[PDB]
Amino acid sequence: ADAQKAADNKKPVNSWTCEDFLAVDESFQPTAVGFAEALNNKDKPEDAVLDVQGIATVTPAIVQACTQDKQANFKDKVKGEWDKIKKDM
Amino acid sequence: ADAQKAADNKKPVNSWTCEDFLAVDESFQPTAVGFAEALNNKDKPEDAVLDVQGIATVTPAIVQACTQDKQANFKDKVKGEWDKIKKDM
Repeated sequence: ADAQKAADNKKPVNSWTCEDFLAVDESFQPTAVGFAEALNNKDKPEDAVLDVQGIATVTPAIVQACTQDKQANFKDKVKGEWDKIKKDM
Repeated sequence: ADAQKAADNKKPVNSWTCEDFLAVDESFQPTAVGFAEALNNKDKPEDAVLDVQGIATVTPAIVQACTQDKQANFKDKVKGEWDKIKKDM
């Protein structure tokens, strides 16, 4: 859809900085991390059962972390926050 | 994530019911439509920028509709509200 963020397909989740994560409401920021990872772990929704606890644990990570660095690169924020959650051990 | 929706015989969004759409929090209710209709329109997130305005339009439809008809299959209910949104015109 076009009446959001900037435009349909012009600043996508593999082409723009973390400032574009703060354009989205709290209602759909968990969906913003959702789409970038959902499409990364299956091609079609025949294997979609949702990843609720993952999304709900990771929501307060990218939400803050994209305000910590608006100029941070695409996808590296979801990777870096998942690393802070698991890989930090 | 381990603490959520562990599968039995594979019961994805194409089998999963609206009664359990009420069990996930309001913060992540749009994430479920963002894991069905998100995948089916493409393959990968390389061109995605979220369907935010579409998801925000379609959320209050499915949120009420999953209480109206708890026993519906979720993939049929997202189609049902998309029809009532678009096809009704």
